[PDB]
Amino acid sequence: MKIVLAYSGGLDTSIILKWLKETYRAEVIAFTADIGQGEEVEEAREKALRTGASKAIALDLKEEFVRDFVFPMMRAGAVYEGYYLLGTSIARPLIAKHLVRIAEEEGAEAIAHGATGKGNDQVRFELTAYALKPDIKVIAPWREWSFQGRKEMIAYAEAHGIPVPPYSMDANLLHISYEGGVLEDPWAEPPKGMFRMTQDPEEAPDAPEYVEVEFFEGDPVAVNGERLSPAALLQRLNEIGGRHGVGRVDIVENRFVGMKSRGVYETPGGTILYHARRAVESLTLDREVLHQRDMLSPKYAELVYYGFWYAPEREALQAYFDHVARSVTGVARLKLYKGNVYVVGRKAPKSLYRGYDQKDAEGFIKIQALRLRVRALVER
Amino acid sequence: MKIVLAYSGGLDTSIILKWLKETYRAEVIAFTADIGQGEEVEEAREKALRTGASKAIALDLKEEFVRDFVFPMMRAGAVYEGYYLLGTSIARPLIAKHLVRIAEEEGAEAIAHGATGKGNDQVRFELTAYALKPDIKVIAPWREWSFQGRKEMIAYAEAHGIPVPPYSMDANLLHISYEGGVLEDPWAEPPKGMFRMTQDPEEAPDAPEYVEVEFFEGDPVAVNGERLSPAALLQRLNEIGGRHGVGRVDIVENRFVGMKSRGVYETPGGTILYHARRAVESLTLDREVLHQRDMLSPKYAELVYYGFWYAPEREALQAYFDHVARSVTGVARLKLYKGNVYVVGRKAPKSLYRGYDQKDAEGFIKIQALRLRVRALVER
Amino acid sequence: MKIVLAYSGGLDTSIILKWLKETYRAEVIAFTADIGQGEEVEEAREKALRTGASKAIALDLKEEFVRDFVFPMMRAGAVYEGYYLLGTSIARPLIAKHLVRIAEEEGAEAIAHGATGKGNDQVRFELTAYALKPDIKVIAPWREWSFQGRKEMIAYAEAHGIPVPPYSMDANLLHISYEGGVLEDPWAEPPKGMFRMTQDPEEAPDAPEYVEVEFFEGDPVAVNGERLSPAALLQRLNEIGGRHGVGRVDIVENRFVGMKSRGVYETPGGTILYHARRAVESLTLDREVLHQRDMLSPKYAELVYYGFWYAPEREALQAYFDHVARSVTGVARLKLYKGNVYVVGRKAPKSLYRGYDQKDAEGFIKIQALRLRVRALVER
Amino acid sequence: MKIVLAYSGGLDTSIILKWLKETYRAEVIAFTADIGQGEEVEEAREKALRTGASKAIALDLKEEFVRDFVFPMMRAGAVYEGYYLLGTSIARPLIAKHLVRIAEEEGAEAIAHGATGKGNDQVRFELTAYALKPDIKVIAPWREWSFQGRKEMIAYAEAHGIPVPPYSMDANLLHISYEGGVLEDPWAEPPKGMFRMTQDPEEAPDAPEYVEVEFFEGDPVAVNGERLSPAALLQRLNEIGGRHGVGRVDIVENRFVGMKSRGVYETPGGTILYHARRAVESLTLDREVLHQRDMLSPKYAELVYYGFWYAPEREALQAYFDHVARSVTGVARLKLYKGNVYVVGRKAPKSLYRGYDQKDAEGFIKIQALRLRVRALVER
Ligand SMILES: Nc1ncnc2c1ncn2[C@@H]1O[C@H](COP(=O)(O)OP(=O)(O)OP(=O)(O)O)[C@@H](O)[C@H]1O
Ligand SMILES: Nc1ncnc2c1ncn2[C@@H]1O[C@H](COP(=O)(O)OP(=O)(O)OP(=O)(O)O)[C@@H](O)[C@H]1O
Ligand SMILES: Nc1ncnc2c1ncn2[C@@H]1O[C@H](COP(=O)(O)OP(=O)(O)OP(=O)(O)O)[C@@H](O)[C@H]1O
Ligand SMILES: Nc1ncnc2c1ncn2[C@@H]1O[C@H](COP(=O)(O)OP(=O)(O)OP(=O)(O)O)[C@@H](O)[C@H]1O
Ligand SMILES: NC(=O)NCCC[C@H](N)C(=O)O
Ligand SMILES: NC(=O)NCCC[C@H](N)C(=O)O
Ligand SMILES: NC(=O)NCCC[C@H](N)C(=O)O
Ligand SMILES: NC(=O)NCCC[C@H](N)C(=O)O
Repeated sequence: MKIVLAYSGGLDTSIILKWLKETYRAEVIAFTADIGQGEEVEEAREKALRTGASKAIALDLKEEFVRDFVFPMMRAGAVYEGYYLLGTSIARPLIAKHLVRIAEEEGAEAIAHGATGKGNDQVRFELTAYALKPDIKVIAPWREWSFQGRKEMIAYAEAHGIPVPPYSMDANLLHISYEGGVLEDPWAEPPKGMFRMTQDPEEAPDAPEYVEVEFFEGDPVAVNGERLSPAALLQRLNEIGGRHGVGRVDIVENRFVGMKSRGVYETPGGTILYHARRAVESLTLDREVLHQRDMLSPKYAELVYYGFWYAPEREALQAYFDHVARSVTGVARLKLYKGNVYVVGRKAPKSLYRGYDQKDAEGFIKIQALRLRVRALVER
Repeated sequence: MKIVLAYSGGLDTSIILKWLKETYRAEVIAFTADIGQGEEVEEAREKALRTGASKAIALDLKEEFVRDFVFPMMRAGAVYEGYYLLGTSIARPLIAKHLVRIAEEEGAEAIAHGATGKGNDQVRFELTAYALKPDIKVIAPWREWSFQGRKEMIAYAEAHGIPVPPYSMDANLLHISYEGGVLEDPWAEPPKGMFRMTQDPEEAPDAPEYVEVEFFEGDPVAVNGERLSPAALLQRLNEIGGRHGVGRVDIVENRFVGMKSRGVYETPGGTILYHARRAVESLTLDREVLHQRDMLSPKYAELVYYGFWYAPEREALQAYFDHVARSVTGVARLKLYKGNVYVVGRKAPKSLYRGYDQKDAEGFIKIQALRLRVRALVER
Repeated sequence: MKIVLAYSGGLDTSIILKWLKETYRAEVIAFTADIGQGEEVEEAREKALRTGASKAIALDLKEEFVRDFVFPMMRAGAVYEGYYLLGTSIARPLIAKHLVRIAEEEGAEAIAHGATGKGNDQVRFELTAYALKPDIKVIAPWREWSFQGRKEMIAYAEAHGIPVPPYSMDANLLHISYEGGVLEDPWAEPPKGMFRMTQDPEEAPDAPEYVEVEFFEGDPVAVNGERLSPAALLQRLNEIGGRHGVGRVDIVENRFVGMKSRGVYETPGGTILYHARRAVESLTLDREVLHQRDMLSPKYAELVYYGFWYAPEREALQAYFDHVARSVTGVARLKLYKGNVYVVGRKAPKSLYRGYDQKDAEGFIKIQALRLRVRALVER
Repeated sequence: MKIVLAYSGGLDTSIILKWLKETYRAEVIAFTADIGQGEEVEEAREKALRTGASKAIALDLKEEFVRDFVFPMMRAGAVYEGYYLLGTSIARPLIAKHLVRIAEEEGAEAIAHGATGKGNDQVRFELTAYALKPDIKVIAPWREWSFQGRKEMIAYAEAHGIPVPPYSMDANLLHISYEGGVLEDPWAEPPKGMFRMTQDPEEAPDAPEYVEVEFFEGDPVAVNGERLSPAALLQRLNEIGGRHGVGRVDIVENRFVGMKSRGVYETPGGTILYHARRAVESLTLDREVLHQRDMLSPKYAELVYYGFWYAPEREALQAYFDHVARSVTGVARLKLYKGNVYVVGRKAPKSLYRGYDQKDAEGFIKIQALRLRVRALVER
């Protein structure tokens, strides 16, 4: 029996790698993906072999991540419950996509991951796994094992000889998520010095910085005049935005599994792109088209959040969003200053921003008022 | 004949007052409403009697404004095209309401306003008027007079003897709007020194300032532990937020009367209220209720923007929003720092934030995955 | 230990009654509700005692059913996937509501039902049970026992002295549902003679029959001038509509558990009410209100279909629908002929059916066209 | 000056042809389109010449009408206010599209139509005209001339040699609309013998007729195994459906010009297609996709009704609808009987109508119920 494990290289997925061998007595193919977490994946790969993997694979997926997941999602203007830019949500589908690919390649009947039974990630990994390969089997150790505590796990790690040691965090090219630990108290401000991707505003440059982003057909293609690949462009904007401490949000969100959760996120580049896109949309999108698109954005967002990426509903909405986004061509000029991003200008080759006279407006008004007057009259 | 004129005490409404007497040779009742424009409305009222007003009326409407218009709208989470908090939009209905009432009290056959024939305001004034009194006669001088240019208009004023004097402004308790003139070029950053209600971010306190807002069944009832009437509360928050440069928006919006327009808005208190409300909602609203409310907010927003306040569709949606808002009770703790508003804490007496067995998750996932698996299998 | 069992009197629930006694060594309190199934509930209540219940309860819940469940649902214009009037769906919450109440009165820690683990009803029963009493225990034998087929179940029943008597059925005052067996092949027309509540259209009266239905504030209060209570009103319309073969539907629907199912439904009275309601709405509801309402109806229908009746989302939407329905006052006149229902007339005290001239229309047109013209000019 | 007139051949457009020549001192190019009104278009073309047209064009647009307007609309499941299949609405854009093309080829600066200044058609003609050719000049005689009565118009007609001859009618391949006159009283049943496209159910065959409709990729491509072009197919279904009196609707609709009107429509073929489509969709569309699609259909319907065909909103939604519709491939089997259309069967090559055990179902319920249980416990 072979099991392809989504291995990140930490203590848990290492314990899980051992656990899978003892519990199933199968070969465990470890897979580590580079999506910008800031770790050297080749290390995790070698640690995977050391830990017992029969085969470890490491792939650089930054470009695929931004090009085929982050960008399509951004075109839709996806935002979960007012503030979440879905940094972790869009990454999972990519990983799962590879786990199943590798499994079909290695002749592995199952895949495994270390997401807990209480979170959203388990749903994301599995819904995409089953959607891509219905016959695939999934193993989620967190839902199957007996450990009754952190302590038991560390011990178990030593029993097997695995290197060992306030909040949990997930980091990739789009953002860094922080939650759990002291963050569980919604009334408690995140601890000083917690953020890693964005410099702290109180320490950000005293002078504003200006940045311009060019969009071609729904996707950002250049920064300050320099053409950049999708992954390179996201990186560039994280640097510029991070320096100014841009893209910080603190929210209590609704998980798909049923309960609320306190989350803190930093999305510098993505936050710049969010506003840059709308700034350009303000000149290139028709009024009614925009209004309809914005009322659908929330649904698309919850789809992505729940894990329905490789689902027909999301791909259907995607057809609408891409169609609208095809017109988003132009440039946004933004001003960054201590945690804040201010749009200060925008231009577009086909801006709709430049017919009728005074009388016309009066007729428009009369026709629009008709039903309200009949209403009042009837209420007589 | 009698004509009730929404008189703001400015050049144009003064010109309009003379134009009304000279043209219709009717009795002109001037009406100035104090909605927080920061003008000694009493001056306006005297200046009107001194401009030919057969009777001038001034009313302090700050409380009614915030209580009967701003709060119901905030309760719904109204945001036009992603950034506009509708500062000017919700104020017009209030004015037209009184215009019509006064007209009925003074036995006047018609009312008048000085909104131009190219804007949204004329629609807001007139839809309100027609909805409240279908038989009302409306006179919009900007659509009826021959004046071309202001050089001309200045002449006419100087003529009848009427005091005479970069962008246009509209101010009230909720915000200050800037548009036109130097603002018409979408690529041009607004001019240094334009903002009046907010302190320039760069000139804002070097130390962050925390503020708490208490909501009771949808509405803000206190700040930093001090109970404050609707108007006093918005005022208090404008002061606190203004000093930090909070609530600045720069957008190119879609007008109802035809095309696009570049607008700049500062809504310090409202911006704080927007984030505070959502912070309290994150603990008191059900997931599915929230996702539905947010998908309807945009529609409510354009209704307000277009001028459909006293309209059946808006009042119907209001029933949905008021129902949901009734549960929003708690306190939000926010951190203000150089133009930004950060939520750092929230609490609620009836918080839904805390029967959970992880294996249940797997069953949840399998059922959710079914339709996806069938789909893939059929794709064979 | 006591268990409140939803006992319908058939073979399965009788077998379930025995099963629960032995399996849980619990005292079983049977509950049978009269919701218009057309059976003598008292005979079910007696059989329960014969079968072993420590107590048997039987209540006439037809009035509460139509008044507190069917009527509120109809006000919403609820239709699942274009045709399903939700006859079985809105009935389930009412049964469960009583199980929990009785359980509360008898000091029972659990409730049980005979819905299978493959369909929608189990979800409905339990979601309402959990929502009304969060700590109640539920027992669904179909998900807990291991019978390997009817054969074995008959034997089990015979063993306990439980009398043992092409498709499945569910009937109540709203409709009769048929599915399973012969009906599983979606390409096969239902067998002749299957329908019970409605006359075969080919056998309906050669003369059409006119009927008038009066609505007061969103609810039907009279038929042909005779004031009738909710339950009696549905009954009357079932008679009149049934005699003409009205209300027959044949569809393949999407289940909440994840698959597709072929269902046939007859809803004579409800189908007449559906068209009668819209007929009265056509004179009493505002255009924009109606359009917003119809776009929310489907969401509401799926909530009902899924089982989220006692859920905050459904209650919220209800506030909107009720607000709108309050204007539906008037009379609908329909013509019934061989399977079809034809609206033939309508009237209302506050009808909005019968303030501008031709010139006004041109202005309306010019303004609505502006954005379209700009778009075309930019396309050049 | 050259004016391209939408010439129907009747009295008013003949009067208009003369009116235009003398009023604008221009030559008139008459355009008559055959869209299935059951008229001899060449007779209208020749009558135009006799009336003074400098050139008369007559085109058979039946295939284009159904292929490029009706089908796209049906693919979206478009239905206005519950019953209107938009028979007249989708035909208007097609007419105007040709008026603009002819004006362009003929060097005409303007186009003219005979729609009155108080209806919906004027908006449809002009919105598409301006959208396709922004600088085109539109002349609508009804909003411009001074005729003050029918009598004066007849005298004018006779003066110019134009031959002169209960409700009004509009007929094309999709339907026949009836409104005005005796039909203006919403409480009055339409007069006997009014219908023309459909036989009265009272006179329809005693034997029901089965009909099969094959859908390829969202569009109907065959009837009873016979491959038919769009127009030939709609025609065929009108014959079959008409013989059975199928597709009659009687509604009071909300006009775009702000008021209500009583309309009676017979859409035999379109009605069969409506149900046929949903029958095939019941096996080919995913649950979530269908639900989203049905919530957007009404919006698309109002767009078509108001006249926003060649508009960005409609084309953006169309991208969504066409995406979904692409999966609609299969055959629908319906039973026609005295006014009714019954779906009795459906099949599809990629039917999603054929993965979990009861245990899975329990986990699903538990998770789905969590938030509801938390809500209940909090309410205490
Ligand atoms: N870079 C990555 N490559 C492959 N799989 C990953 C990666 N990041 C996360 N995952 C998958 O997501 C699941 C993990 O979660 P989280 O990201 O919450 O784990 P950790 O607890 O942060 O890391 P570790 O489990 O290694 O200690 C993992 O068990 C793994 O299957
Ligand atoms: N406080 C107020 N009371 C009554 N009417 C007002 C008030 N503020 C604005 N209005 C109405 O709105 C129309 C004005 O717009 P705006 O406020 O944009 O006008 P202005 O052109 O800035 O001022 P003015 O017309 O006095 O020179 C006015 O002409 C007036 O009829
Ligand atoms: N009138 C009713 N009163 C109480 N519970 C009912 C009633 N009708 C249905 N139920 C509940 O719904 C579950 C049943 O489903 P259905 O109605 O599909 O069952 P059956 O299989 O038709 O009947 P039986 O279980 O008696 O053989 C039942 O087992 C019962 O728990
Ligand atoms: N088949 C057609 N070809 C060209 N234009 C048409 C056609 N049908 C309708 N129209 C246009 O739509 C406008 C008409 O409406 P309607 O069809 O309601 O007019 P009528 O009143 O029936 O005909 P007439 O104007 O000849 O008296 C017409 O005046 C004409 O300009
Ligand atoms: N620190 C974390 O483990 N966060 C992972 C992302 C969780 C986030 N609330 C999400 O659902 O996307
Ligand atoms: N500065 C102004 O005169 N603003 C008037 C209000 C315009 C604003 N864009 C609105 O439509 O509400
Ligand atoms: N005959 C039946 O067993 N039907 C029970 C109701 C099923 C129906 N399709 C529903 O889901 O409500
Ligand atoms: N008989 C007619 O003149 N009807 C033309 C169609 C009008 C219909 N109410 C519509 O607006 O589509």
